[PDB]
Amino acid sequence: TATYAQALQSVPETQVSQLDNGLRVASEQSSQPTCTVGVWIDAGSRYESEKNNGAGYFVEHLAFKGTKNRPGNALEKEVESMGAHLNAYSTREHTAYYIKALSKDLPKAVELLADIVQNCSLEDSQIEKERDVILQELQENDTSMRDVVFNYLHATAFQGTPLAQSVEGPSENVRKLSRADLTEYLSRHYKAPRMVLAAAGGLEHRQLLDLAQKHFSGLSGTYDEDAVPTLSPCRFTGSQICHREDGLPLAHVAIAVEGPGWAHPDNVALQVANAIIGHYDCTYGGGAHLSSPLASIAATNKLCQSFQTFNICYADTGLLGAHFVCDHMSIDDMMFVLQGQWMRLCTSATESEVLRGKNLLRNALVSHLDGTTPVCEDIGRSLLTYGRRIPLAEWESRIAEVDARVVREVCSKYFYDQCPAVAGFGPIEQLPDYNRIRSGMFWLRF
Amino acid sequence: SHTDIKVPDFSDYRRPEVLDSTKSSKESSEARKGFSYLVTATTTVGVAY
Amino acid sequence: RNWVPTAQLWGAVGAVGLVSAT
Amino acid sequence: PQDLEFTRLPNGLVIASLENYAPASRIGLFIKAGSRYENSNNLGTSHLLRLASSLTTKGASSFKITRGIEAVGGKLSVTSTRENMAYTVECLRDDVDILMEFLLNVTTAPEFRRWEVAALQPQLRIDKAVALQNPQAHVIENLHAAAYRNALANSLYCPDYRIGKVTPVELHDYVQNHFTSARMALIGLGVSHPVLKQVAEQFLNIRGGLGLSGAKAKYHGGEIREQNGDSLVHAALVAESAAIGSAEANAFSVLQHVLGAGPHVKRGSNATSSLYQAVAKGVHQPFDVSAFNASYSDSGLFGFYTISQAASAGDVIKAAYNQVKTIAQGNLSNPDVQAAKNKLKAGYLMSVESSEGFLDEVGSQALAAGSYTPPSTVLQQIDAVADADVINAAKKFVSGRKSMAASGNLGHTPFIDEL
Amino acid sequence: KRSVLCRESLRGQAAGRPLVASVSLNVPASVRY
Repeated sequence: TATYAQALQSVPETQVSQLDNGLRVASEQSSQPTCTVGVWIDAGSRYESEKNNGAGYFVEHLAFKGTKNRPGNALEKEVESMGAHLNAYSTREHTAYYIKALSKDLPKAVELLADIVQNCSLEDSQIEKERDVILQELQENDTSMRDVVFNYLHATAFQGTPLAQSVEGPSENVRKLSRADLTEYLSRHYKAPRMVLAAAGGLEHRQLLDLAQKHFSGLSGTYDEDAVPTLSPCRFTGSQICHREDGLPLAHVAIAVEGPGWAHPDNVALQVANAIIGHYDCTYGGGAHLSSPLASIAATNKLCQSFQTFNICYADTGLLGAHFVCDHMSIDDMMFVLQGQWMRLCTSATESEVLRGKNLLRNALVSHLDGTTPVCEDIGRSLLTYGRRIPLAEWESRIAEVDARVVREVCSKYFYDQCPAVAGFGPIEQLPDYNRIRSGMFWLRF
Repeated sequence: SHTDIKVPDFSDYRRPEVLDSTKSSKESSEARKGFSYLVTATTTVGVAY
Repeated sequence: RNWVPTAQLWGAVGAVGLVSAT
Repeated sequence: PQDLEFTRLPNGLVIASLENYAPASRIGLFIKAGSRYENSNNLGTSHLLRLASSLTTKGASSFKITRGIEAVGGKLSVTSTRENMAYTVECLRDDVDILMEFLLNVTTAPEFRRWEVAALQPQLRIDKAVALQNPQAHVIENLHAAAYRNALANSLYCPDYRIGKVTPVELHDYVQNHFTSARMALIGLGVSHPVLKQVAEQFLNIRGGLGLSGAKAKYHGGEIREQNGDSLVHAALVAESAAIGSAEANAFSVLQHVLGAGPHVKRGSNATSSLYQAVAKGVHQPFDVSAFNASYSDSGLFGFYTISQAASAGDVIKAAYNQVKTIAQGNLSNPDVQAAKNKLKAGYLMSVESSEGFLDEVGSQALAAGSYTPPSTVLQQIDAVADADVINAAKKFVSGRKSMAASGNLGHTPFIDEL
Repeated sequence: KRSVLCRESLRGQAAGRPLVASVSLNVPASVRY
């Protein structure tokens, strides 16, 4: 026998350690066969200027095509013949390259990764081959209404800030982008302390730490003159950006109010509140018997195709709300039932309700951590986000502190009378007027 | 293509309190709701008379 | 829940309203 | 710390259990009914049953079942393939018992009510509609239908003309004949086996022999061709694979991998992929291609899958065939089979490095062999393949009755006689 | 529908035990290989 709690306390702690330059070394051990070593660099899309808006994102395409030590196909053929998989993902705040492999392959793994971060053989040919490809990718991104709409939400959420640009990077910059510029970018932002080299599975921390090629380090200040935040707040703006295209079949709306950064008591409590609203699809087996009254109502009344609440965590700001897809004739009822669930949450939360949304959160947050790659991520990212902590076991404690009053007062700070940030892509003709959305944030009636 | 989009300059229309490209508006706007609701409040109270 | 508090302010309002108004 | 524990009962149902360290436990009853279990008259029942898992059953109403699991933050997947039907159940360690009572009513006392089961019918169109947005799904389906004549050919998705027709008796029957003792395998990834077996023994004892459905295997080469207006065309070309869990089989998987092009690298292209190199040289700029490998209990299918443009269709299709023809003409040096193998072995472990993978892997063996082979032994078997062996199996594709399936503008897609 | 114009294509089906596995869950739903 063994019980949830117990389990929790019995999970393998994460070892954070540090190289002379500030290379961060984490790892969770399990002594099992495949490993997923990763380097989680944290200079993303929000450091890019207007020009280099998609500079990082470009580096990514180059990341795996050569290293002075491995021109051409070397990288890949090396990864392949081992049977390892190599992925690059880039956000607006975090770039990240990682390797999945057999646990005995660390030797060559970690050497490869480290090689990748630093030496990237980039010729005029590869730059001009990657331009054409990203211009094509942009063209394909436009085909995506989810993507197109969430970009919009950031743009308008954060008008006139560096964080509202498209990771992908503004079309034409790609054309223009000077070859020198990639350098400056990397040089300036790939310098840990920023980066963390994390990993999970069968490895011994000890070795990891040791195995980190100590080759180049942060070329930065020792005093406060660095102190000028590179992470300067981004100004919060409650606008809408409506982009009508009656030629498209369905409607995409992203509504969110601004939230807190990565680190905050209120930020787990929010999750438990989104637990309650939920997330629903054309294919959910429970339709009408779902417990989230939003779900139930679109299930029952064919009100929507798919909706999903989200909490987009950033340093200086956030994005928090729902997103729904639906017919052109359904936009307003969807908007009604949604905001209505928000409001009823900050004024009428019941202990039963919060209690269920609590538990859900536990599970979402345990189940994601199944597997080596997920666990890597948690570790890597978790150290630029929340710093070095591994709050995993605390969670259940923190999660457990939620009496429904907690969930309700937390909820009202962000939602109640806050100006929502709205974005949709036609047919939006029925999408509420900004003033209607707004008064949808208080409760006189409706 | 959809990325060459830029939200217009709103500086002219916005105000004092929330005009800071690089700073929080959350510790600004608290009042900015209160002034506007203050006008309502008054309006209502006068009209009541 | 929040109804008592809110019903209490709503009861206040009606009261003072009559009192004064009337 | 404790390894799994299989147990075959008097009934013939297998059960396993690993008390893991972590906070997540998932049960998952695998019943042996696939899609291959229906007939001309039954087609589409598997599918509706799969979508039918939260309807009223003897001890639990559809409301209680749904709300129940929600109360606790639990999942209930119902998954199925052409051979089997995995009903999965995930939840927290403390709630297994509330959940397992759910899994038992859903599987053992389903009550298909005329009104509840009609209400669902529509759902089949919606489901099918979404699944048929990936050309892979219609082609891959149409491949099975063409290469098989009777059993494995019947797809996973209800036929358009049978949707509203799938009556309650049908689902009853299908449960009673196929969801039985001999065909099941309980699996836990964080349960007590002593307590699991008690429960097993109390709730899973029902009789039913195989193929009250019409079990049997057969391979017939055919082509099924779907014209579209889409710029891209997908085709598959496949011959009878080796059977499940046998040497030949295993030899195929190895060879599959020598050509097999499932990018290991993001934004990366394969240097290792022979098909890709070969195809790529006689091919245009834009194009993608991969070896296809499918093994089931009584048959298999092995060959490749192309995605070309209108006019390149043929060039890419024959390019890939020609290169697989090279391996059957003998041409294949040792360096490439070891790589392949390591590729495979790395793959299988990663496949199992996850609870949900592990549980599948275990439940699957349960239904094929009768126990759980450990990873190590598995790794040994793949290794035993002979460099030649691969060649030999390859010789078989080339000299094995073809069966192909495409989708798109097909003015440039070889027919059987074309290749 | 998502545009399939570039090199990016990498979809083709072949896993170990499972092949063309379609899942319908009470919450999520999908189509794998």
